[PDB]
Amino acid sequence: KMAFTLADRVTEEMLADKAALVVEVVEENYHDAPIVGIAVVNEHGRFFLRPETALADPQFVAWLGDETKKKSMFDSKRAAVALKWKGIELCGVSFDLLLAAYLLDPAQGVDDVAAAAKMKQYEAVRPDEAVYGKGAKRAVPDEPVLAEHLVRKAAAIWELERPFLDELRRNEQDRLLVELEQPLSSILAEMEFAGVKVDTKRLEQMGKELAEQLGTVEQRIYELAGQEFNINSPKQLGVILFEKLQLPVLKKTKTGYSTSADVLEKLAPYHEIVENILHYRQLGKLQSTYIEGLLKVVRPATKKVHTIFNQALTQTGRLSSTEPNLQNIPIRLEEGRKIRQAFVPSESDWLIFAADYSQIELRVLAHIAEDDNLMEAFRRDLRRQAKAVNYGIVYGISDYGLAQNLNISRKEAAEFIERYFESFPGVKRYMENIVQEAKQKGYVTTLLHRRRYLPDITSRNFNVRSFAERMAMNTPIQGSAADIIKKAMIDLNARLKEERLQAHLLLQVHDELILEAPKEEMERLCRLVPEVMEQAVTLRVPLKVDYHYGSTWYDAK
DNA sequence: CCTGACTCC
DNA sequence: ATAGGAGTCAGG
Ligand SMILES: Nc1ccn([C@H]2C[C@H](O)[C@@H](COP(=O)(O)OP(=O)(O)OP(=O)(O)O)O2)c(=O)n1
Ligand SMILES: Nc1ccn([C@H]2C[C@H](O)[C@@H](COP(=O)(O)OP(=O)(O)OP(=O)(O)O)O2)c(=O)n1
Ligand SMILES: [Mn+2]
Repeated sequence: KMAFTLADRVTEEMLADKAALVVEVVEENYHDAPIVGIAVVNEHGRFFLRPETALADPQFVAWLGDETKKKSMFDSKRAAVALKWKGIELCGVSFDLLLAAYLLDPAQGVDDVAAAAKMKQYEAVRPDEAVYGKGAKRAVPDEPVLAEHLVRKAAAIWELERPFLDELRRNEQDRLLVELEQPLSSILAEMEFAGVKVDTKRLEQMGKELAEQLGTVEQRIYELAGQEFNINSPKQLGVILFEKLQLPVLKKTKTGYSTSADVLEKLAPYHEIVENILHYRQLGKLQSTYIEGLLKVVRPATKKVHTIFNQALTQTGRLSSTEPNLQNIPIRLEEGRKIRQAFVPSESDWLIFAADYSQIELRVLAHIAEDDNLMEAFRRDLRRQAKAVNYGIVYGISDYGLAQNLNISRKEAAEFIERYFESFPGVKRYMENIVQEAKQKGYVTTLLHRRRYLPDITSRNFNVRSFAERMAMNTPIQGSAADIIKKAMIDLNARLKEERLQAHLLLQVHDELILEAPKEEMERLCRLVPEVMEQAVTLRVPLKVDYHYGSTWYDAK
């Protein structure tokens, strides 16, 4: 039904200057993962190649690394990184079907070729899950079955390129793919493969001291409670707090009494056990996640951790970070912040450099809402609890939420919101207009033409409709800020390279960039990094970047 | 596997 | 009813 050559050796007709290429890595975490199969589709035909054969072939390897030999792929970053671990360089990726699908509509959650193919009623390819199976049942099938699947995926990519590119052009999103997301993919691949070095000696010492403190807090809690119980079970905790100790029930969820941090905080005037419990649950998360969980994913020989930045997941155009997540390392409490002392440069006499956008989404909003008062404050170039309120309000917090938030009266909360929109009447207008626009069009868009569809926005159900309306208010701002830092990464890399600096990116944290570099390059970076980030886009307001460097991530403040 | 914790932006 | 976007963990 689909002819292909199950090849024993690489031939010339496989090395054309345009091809759909499949380099199959079946493990979800592709760092140092096996490549199980290769497929090439071009004008000359369809081929399957065994990886041990192809990857040890000097012409095939040469062809992968040749930028002028153009490849169309699905999830090229997965392939590029897996190939780096195999010591092979991949260049010339001209079309990425995953990223194409993602821009057309991030809600499809497209995560295999079959799911992208569905968008264009192309069905001559199976889903990966159907071929490999699930969980403990997962496995690479017999070679002829595997070969047909990889070929069918290459065929699908080969025939789907033009239809996807055609639709992107119609949406005015083709430049967003080719000039932004695709180049970013290569940059992210570099960061992931580079990894971040960890001071395991220090992290393990922190872990030993944390275990002692946990024990102390745990016993204190039992004493206060008059009983032992599992503090980490909201159910058992609920019984202690609301049945044994008879504290007021302020909130319930579908499964029982709430013990959220917000609720516990409000119960502080009733019993001191709630403050101990909050402390215990912080310490316990530090241990389970940022000591134990982090140590489990350190590569022992190099002491490096290699995250995967998911570039086609969030509904707003942000990245996410997994296994481990390096975008949520503690910072707000000194006790947790000390985890950052364990993230260190990968070479001696190198340093960590961290730069952060000031008030990014408020500046973006000022530009898009063209609010004179707000654009004014930033032209005059004018706290953690305040920041949360600022963003709360512009993004549609209610009087109830703000009151519960600042533990103030609802009346007072409602007044505050009213005066906030008086200080910034353009913002208010922008938010009423953007909702009406979303209702009329069925989607909202960002500065660089990223899109999010909101089919729920005219629901008759109040809850459903309201959530969609708040997405209409937030997505263009959060998403526009995502566009800006992404452009900034691309320009920064180019500027680092031409100036032949050794500095390279390690992490992006939504509106921060983290690099490491030889100590000699700090003065140069102090100028180069903020300049490029600030000049990424030009808005009606200024972009402002704060920066710091130090011996460890902790000290880069 | 889901829920409800803690963590970040 | 009750700002938005994320991931990992232990418990059940
Ligand atoms: N074919 C296109 C055209 C534009 N864009 C994206 C990337 C551009 O940086 C952004 C802005 O496009 P232009 O500045 O070229 O056009 P406008 O100035 O008119 O912007 P807009 O159409 O949003 O008003 O939109 C795109 O992805 N593909
Ligand atoms: N509670 C929060 C925190 C952050 N963000 C979003 C908006 C922020 O602008 C962006 C970046 O987070 P920051 O903490 O860096 O916020 P700022 O850039 O506004 O402040 P700063 O000047 O301190 O960097 O993420 C948000 O929506 N809600
Ligand atoms: Mn910032």
